[PDB]
Amino acid sequence: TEDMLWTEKYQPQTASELIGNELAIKKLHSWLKDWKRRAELEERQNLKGK
Amino acid sequence: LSEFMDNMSFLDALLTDVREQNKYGRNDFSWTNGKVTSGLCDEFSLESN
Amino acid sequence: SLWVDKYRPCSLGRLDYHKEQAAQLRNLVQCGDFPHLLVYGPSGAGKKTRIMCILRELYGVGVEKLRIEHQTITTPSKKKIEISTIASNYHLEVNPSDAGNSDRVVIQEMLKTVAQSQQLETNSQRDFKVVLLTEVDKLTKDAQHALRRTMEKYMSTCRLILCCNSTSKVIPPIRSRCLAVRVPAPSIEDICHVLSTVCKKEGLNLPSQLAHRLAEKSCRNLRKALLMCEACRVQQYPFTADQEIPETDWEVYLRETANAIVSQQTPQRLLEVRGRLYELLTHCIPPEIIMKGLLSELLHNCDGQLKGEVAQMAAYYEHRLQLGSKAIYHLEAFVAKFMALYKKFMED
Amino acid sequence: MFEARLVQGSILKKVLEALKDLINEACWDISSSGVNLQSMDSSHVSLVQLTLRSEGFDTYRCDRNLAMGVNLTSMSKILKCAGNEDIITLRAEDNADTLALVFEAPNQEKVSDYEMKLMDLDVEQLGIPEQEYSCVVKMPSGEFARICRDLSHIGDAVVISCAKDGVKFSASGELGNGNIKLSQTSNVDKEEEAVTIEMNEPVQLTFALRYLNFFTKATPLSSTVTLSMSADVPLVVEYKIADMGHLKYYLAPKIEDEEGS
Amino acid sequence: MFEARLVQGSILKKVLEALKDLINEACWDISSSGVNLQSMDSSHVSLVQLTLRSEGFDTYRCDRNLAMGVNLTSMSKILKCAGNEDIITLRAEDNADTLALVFEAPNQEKVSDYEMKLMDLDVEQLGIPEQEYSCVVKMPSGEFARICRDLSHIGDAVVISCAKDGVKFSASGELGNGNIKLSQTSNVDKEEEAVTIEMNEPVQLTFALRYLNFFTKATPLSSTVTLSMSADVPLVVEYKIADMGHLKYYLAPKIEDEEGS
Amino acid sequence: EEVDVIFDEDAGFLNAIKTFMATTKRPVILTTSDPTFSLMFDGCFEEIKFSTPSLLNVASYLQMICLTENFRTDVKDFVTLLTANTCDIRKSILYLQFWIRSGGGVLEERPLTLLPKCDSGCAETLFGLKNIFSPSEDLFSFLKHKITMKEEWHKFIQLLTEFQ
Amino acid sequence: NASSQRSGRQILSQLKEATQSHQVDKQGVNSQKPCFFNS
Amino acid sequence: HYELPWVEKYRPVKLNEIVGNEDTVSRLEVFAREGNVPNIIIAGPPGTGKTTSILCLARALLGPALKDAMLELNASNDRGIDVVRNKIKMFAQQKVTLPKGRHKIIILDEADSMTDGAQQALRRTMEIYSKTTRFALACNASDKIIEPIQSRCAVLRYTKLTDAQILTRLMNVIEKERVPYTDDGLEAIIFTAQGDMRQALNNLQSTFSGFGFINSENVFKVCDEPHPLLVKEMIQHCVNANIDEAYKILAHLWHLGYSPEDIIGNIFRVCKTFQMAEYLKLEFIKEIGYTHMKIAEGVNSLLQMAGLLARLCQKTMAP
Amino acid sequence: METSALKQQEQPAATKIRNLPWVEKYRPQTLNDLISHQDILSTIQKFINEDRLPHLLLYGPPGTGKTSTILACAKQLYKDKEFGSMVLELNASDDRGIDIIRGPILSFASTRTIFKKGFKLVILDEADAMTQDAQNALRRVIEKFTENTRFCLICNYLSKIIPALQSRCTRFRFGPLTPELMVPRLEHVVEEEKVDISEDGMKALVTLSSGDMRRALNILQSTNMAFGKVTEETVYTCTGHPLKSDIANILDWMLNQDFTTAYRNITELKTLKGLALHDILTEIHLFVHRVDFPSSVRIHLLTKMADIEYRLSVGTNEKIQLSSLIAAFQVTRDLIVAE
Ligand SMILES: Nc1ncnc2c1ncn2[C@@H]1O[C@H](COP(=O)(O)OP(=O)(O)OP(O)(O)=S)[C@@H](O)[C@H]1O
Ligand SMILES: Nc1ncnc2c1ncn2[C@@H]1O[C@H](COP(=O)(O)OP(=O)(O)OP(O)(O)=S)[C@@H](O)[C@H]1O
Ligand SMILES: Nc1ncnc2c1ncn2[C@@H]1O[C@H](COP(=O)(O)OP(=O)(O)O)[C@@H](O)[C@H]1O
Ligand SMILES: [Mg+2]
Ligand SMILES: [Mg+2]
Repeated sequence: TEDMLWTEKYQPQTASELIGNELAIKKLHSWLKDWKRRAELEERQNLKGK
Repeated sequence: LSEFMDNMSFLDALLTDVREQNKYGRNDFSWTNGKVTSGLCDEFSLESN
Repeated sequence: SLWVDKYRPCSLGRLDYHKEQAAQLRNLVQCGDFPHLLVYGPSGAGKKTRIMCILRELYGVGVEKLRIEHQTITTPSKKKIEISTIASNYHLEVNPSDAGNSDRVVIQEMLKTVAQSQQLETNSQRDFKVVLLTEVDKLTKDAQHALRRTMEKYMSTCRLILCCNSTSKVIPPIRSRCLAVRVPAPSIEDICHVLSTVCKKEGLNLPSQLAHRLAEKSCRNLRKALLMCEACRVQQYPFTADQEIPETDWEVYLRETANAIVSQQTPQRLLEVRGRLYELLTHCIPPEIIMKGLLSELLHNCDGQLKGEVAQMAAYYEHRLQLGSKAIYHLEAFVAKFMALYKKFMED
Repeated sequence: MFEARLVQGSILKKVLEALKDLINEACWDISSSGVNLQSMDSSHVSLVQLTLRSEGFDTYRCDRNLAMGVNLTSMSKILKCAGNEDIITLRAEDNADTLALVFEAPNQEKVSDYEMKLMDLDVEQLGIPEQEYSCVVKMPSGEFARICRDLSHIGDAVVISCAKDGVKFSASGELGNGNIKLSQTSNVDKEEEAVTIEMNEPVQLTFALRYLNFFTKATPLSSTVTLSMSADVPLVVEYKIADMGHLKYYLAPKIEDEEGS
Repeated sequence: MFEARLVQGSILKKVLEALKDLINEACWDISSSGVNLQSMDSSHVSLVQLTLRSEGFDTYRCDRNLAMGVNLTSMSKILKCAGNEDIITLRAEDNADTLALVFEAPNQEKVSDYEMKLMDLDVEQLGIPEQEYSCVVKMPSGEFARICRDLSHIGDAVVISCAKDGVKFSASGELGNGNIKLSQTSNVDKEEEAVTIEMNEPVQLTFALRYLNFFTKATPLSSTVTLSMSADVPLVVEYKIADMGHLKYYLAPKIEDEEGS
Repeated sequence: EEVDVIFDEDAGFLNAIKTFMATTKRPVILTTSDPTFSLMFDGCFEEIKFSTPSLLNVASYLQMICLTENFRTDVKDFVTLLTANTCDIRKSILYLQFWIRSGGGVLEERPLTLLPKCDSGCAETLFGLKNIFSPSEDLFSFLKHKITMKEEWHKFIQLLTEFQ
Repeated sequence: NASSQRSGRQILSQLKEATQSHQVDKQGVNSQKPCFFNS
Repeated sequence: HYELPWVEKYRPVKLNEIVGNEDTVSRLEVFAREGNVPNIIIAGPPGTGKTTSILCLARALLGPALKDAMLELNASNDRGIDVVRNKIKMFAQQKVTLPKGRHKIIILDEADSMTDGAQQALRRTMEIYSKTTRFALACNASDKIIEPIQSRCAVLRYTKLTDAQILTRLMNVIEKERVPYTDDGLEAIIFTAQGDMRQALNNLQSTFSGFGFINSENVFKVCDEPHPLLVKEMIQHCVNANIDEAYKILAHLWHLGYSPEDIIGNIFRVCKTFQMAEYLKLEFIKEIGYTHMKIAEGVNSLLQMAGLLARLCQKTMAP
Repeated sequence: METSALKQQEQPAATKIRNLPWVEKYRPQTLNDLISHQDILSTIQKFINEDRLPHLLLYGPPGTGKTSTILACAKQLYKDKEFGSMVLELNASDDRGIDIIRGPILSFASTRTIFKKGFKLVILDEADAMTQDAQNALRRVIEKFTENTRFCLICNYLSKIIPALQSRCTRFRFGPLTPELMVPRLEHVVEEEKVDISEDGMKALVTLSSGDMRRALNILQSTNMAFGKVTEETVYTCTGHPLKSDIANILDWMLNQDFTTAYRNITELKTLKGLALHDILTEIHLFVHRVDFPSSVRIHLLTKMADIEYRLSVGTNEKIQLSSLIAAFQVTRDLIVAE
């Protein structure tokens, strides 16, 4: 009855579900946090301009 | 045990192996290279194996 | 920058030993049409520094700067191989033995690019670029045939320098067209001279007894002597005549391996000796060096009639090691046959 | 069962020539109300909203709301053979893997039954809802494309700044500076050439030109165009065809790395 | 001793560009009635036959039958620098292995001359009996190239059928099956040609794209084409050139197998 | 994804991604498995290296995966599978899916407190050794006993040549 | 990815505006994966 | 009217008609009965039933939808870099209405012949479109398939067919073809096909067409290997340390025109099942392997084979 | 492309006033003319005449009559009015990679006949030169078009063909001829050409050619124009083969006198006759089984000589290997004689 592979059935949707390499996923998650912060700062600056 | 492992050295040295060992790098436990990436070109090998 | 390369001579006049050979190489350079060189001799003899002196005599001071470049060559079996390379404006240095049986995939191609550069680069100094070939004794039969055809094809284009330790594996065709430069190991007094000169240039003084002990422990290896002198400098600020020269760690590990082989002859001890040899192999120690060290440390405990049989067995299994691929089989096969023979000798 | 009969397919050929390089795939969201084509480009910065009324066809029939995704390059392949005076039929089964297009040549009997496999989109209609735009500008199409041509000769980033008199186009390039202004030409003979401004508050944005080239490659489809621009919303470029539907085109403005004080 | 006087360089230009990559060599055999050229593709799937009458040349004169075989790489390279409107002459010896092509002056100031070698091949007379064909149609030439380009750019093999309505071209490619039907009453206005049939029994076959497109490469030789098909007798496309003489192509259909259970 | 894979049709891809590198305002990720590319590519990028994960952690993760699918397994079989697959998580997950949805390995009972029957034997069928042996035959039980009859001699030969 | 045609002018002219500009659809169905290609 | 080959005439149509590799065939059977098969790579020797198993699996999974939901690409097709990037990718993105648990199948037969760049492009397009499409690869040497392709699939292993299974299928074909036979001809057909079912069927059909009866002399007349009776007699002479008679047989084989390669191959194949002691068999196999390596390196003369017989004689004559 | 005008020009090519093409003088035209492999040509006729011709794999040592045989079958099956349209003869001489399989062969096999309806045939010469993946494509082409076209693969060594290609075809080995039946043909050509050969020269011709007709004609013709008469010394000197007297004297030196004198004599003879150690080893090995040795002596000599021949292959010093060859006899047979 199932129709997808287990690699995408049990695909980690949240970064904490990655097994091992916790320093690497910590660095990547942190770096994307600064990039999302910069995107939100750009949006805030755009709305403050107008 | 010594006779068996002499026979195994006989097999490793004096018999043909299926996959040609140290084909692109040298033997095991080497530091100089070992980063043999696979092929990246669409032309065929045209080898005489 | 240790003492081995900080005080490496740069010209043929600053060499301390083989001075007649240095003058002969200078006269070779001054003729203007020096041939392919086949430099050979033991390790630590001084082949590389003499080749560097030859290169500095040929071209200007610009060979003293070096740069590392990586070359990715496509194999005819369509699997690209990337190798490192030390080079300069005037010379190239390569070690194609790192490419396994694809060493010819370097040899037929790499020097060709240099030949391409010889029709691309123009300097009006000399009509060739020197290609240095390190560990040419480790090439295969077809690699050496490729090298032969390569020096035939680009004779007037580039010159070849082949540095090796043994000319046994190289083919007689590759020797029939290269001038042979045999660099023997320096004597004990020569190593003492070099050690005293290197210590004086650093500002220290070492006694003649310590220098003689270092030269005797080096086994006529100048580089090993310099490294051991630097280690003795690290251990003690002044050089005393009774200062203990520190020993090589893998050498003493091989010595305890030989003692464990001699002490008990059991399958359990055979397994621990196999584990020790695996530990040495994982340290990138070459298996031929391990076999030579094992034979050197096992012949002390042997008896006179046993010595010839043990040496012949070690040579047999080292030839098997050369023929095969997984060297632990031949190493431990020699080991186990030695324990069997030694046990049979000790029961009678 | 979906069945549509474009009485004339010159406008279909010219709109696929307008959208031949921008969007990767085209979806049909086909209902009883009409035919919807909401397509997002490969860069996901622009959007195309092509809407065809049911009365704009000869016969239009749709039993159930359906959606198909085909690719643009195959549509470029089929529609090269389309003439300018010809009848075009679009046919689809109720639950089909394929879409048919019947091209009836002006000969007595020369039929091109051109069939094309669907390509299985996982994306539905995606667009902003109706919201009141501060600046609404009616302005001709040919001189829009002419302005885009000269400014694309000038530079690679424009500032669009609405004003009381019109809307100013500014650009700074390495060749020079290109600035153009728009004035009211409402007191003119043709209503297409007439320019009227319904601007409410002054906004300004930074845009990309090649996008304006695909924007304005839809030139001869409509006489005049309507620009809707407000605060922090995509530019809406609106072409209303006569009793034959209308198309909206959406630009997302370039981001600005604003510096603090 | 063979001499031929080709009236227009366009005829030899288009004949050489027709057989450009279909064939490996050309072996012309001369006769009192005219000159002939029959040979076959290196893949042994297509036959090219070409007959030129004596009266078509201005001065055609021969002594005895002789066949000359030239590889067409050299002669195509030579003939690519020939005038379209110019008048050409061909001359060969009785036993020498060199053939001379002399092009007259295109600028009325430089007569061009060139020579090719000769290589002998096993080219025997493929004596096909001309069986009565069950499907003979007449159809425009440029239209045939257009339709073959439309079909061959989607799929790999073109299915050609000849039913009671007329001819039918189909291609079930990986993109989607394209299909155009032509009829008896369908007469085009581009060349003012009407599709007519002389068919007895309907036959349906399938062919490769490349050889059919190479057949279409000989478009401007005639205003009309006769297509000839039968249940066994293979695909024939034939061009009846102005005056007399004709160009004749045989293509072998692919083998079609029934699907398994 | 897979920046080290450069074809002749991908003309100037390295120059294009360098032009991307210079003139971007949004984050860019490069994913590769060739270790040389980080030395070959020129430009400023933050290096992130995924080391090989611990065998016990991925073994317990696959134990979780099989436990959710109502399958009970031992950690030793998973350790063998991951050692054979050199700790490839995707390859292990895919082979586990194939082997579970086929009906598991063999019905054997093992009492562990540390209950349905356990399902050891995944690494045996991973190498295709179940295609040679009867399903009542263990590999080590086959190796320990002496071999006399021709058929299991052929079984031994087939085992060794499949591993050779 | 390597499964699609990525030549330099192709990826430039079709993906610079993703980095240099905003997204037209900011709300709704956004966290998807459009794999860039041009058949 | 046309004579179909018995290889194709008696091809299995159902997955339960496939002998050998019972575990993997049964797993494929339950996947065909259930559905949701993952991406698989079937590796093994030729003639063992990999293409047949994949075709029967796809047939059972699809049925009437096999005509449009299946894309097969063998080594006779292009399967280039542009083919992988275009044709396979549009078939992967193609919409096909299928029952639940059924996916489109992309069979890539002879994935060894697939170019490395084609596989490198195949990686991601096999990974992402797995919700609607599946990949079934078949190969002989799995080492020729690059590592990410093996990582994105499930590797299934096929082995050589046991002579019992080849005998059962041979009896199945014989009892549906009115083939007169004897036991020695069956042993000869099984010997001439070492673990191959295609070679067994082809040799059976060739012997039936050439002579009409299945005995050993007919099989070895139509197949023309060095006769296993001669090689067995030579090995028996070497066991008794009779260099003269063993060399007489070897020189007779050499003057019959047999190459060194098939002579040493038949020597190994006969010696594998020869009835002698284990130590003598081990020394014989070691010396045969050394001589076979010497033949493969390039030195292949009667001196090499005479030196082997002699190294085989001195194995027994000396302790 | 091309590579066909040379053969067509070569077939009626002779000076016809001075040249003597002895090999091309006596060629069979049909299967009733090639008096060799009667079982093979009979079963080929039995396959063709009843419309059950399978895929054929013709192999064997070269010069045994394979290409002309299949040319005779192709000409007797298909008339000249339809021969080129439905018989496609290619080889590995025209190789640009593997394109020939997906090009001419795949196009030819996948289409029907043009003029006369029937089955087509592909001749493929030196098929062992193909790569493994080219054969993997060819077997698929053969498998899916087996009803329309049949294939005939002519190779030299069967070991270079993949097992599936061998599985699709029935194999025919063209072995060397029993040296006896070759003699009638040699008496025929000497009676035609009026030459002087003794029986010993006949023995030399049948032992040098190893069942090859063309090489026998070449050697006989060359020795005839060189000397005008053929005895064993005359053919062996023109051939440059180790003479039986020289090998017998080498064996006598290695059996009779000491190490140094035999070594010097053998080195002198090798430099004198241009003799290599490989051919010395071959002829001495042939001499070993015709000389009455004990079984242990024969085993020792064969093992040692095989080891020396292996050592010569890797490129060692030929002088030291010659000393080892002398040593192999000095170990056993000299002290057996002196006992
Ligand atoms: N296990 C089997 N059971 C029954 N018949 C078989 C079996 N294996 C092979 N055959 C027969 O042999 C023919 C060829 O089998 P294939 O499946 O084509 O071999 P293969 O596994 O594809 O190996 P290749 O193609 O050389 S890599 C089939 O059509 C069957 O008639
Ligand atoms: N048994 C034979 N008796 C007489 N002449 C023979 C015999 N075998 C070959 N020939 C001659 O060899 C010629 C060519 O035969 P081919 O079939 O071409 O030989 P082949 O076995 O195919 O090996 P090739 O062609 O050299 S690779 C014939 O025309 C004969 O003159
Ligand atoms: N004439 C010399 N004077 C001083 N030091 C030397 C002299 N010759 C060699 N050396 C030292 O000995 C070492 C020799 O190493 P190298 O040139 O690599 O020889 P090899 O290649 O034989 O190992 C160098 O490190 C160098 O510093
Ligand atoms: Mg198969
Ligand atoms: Mg031949």
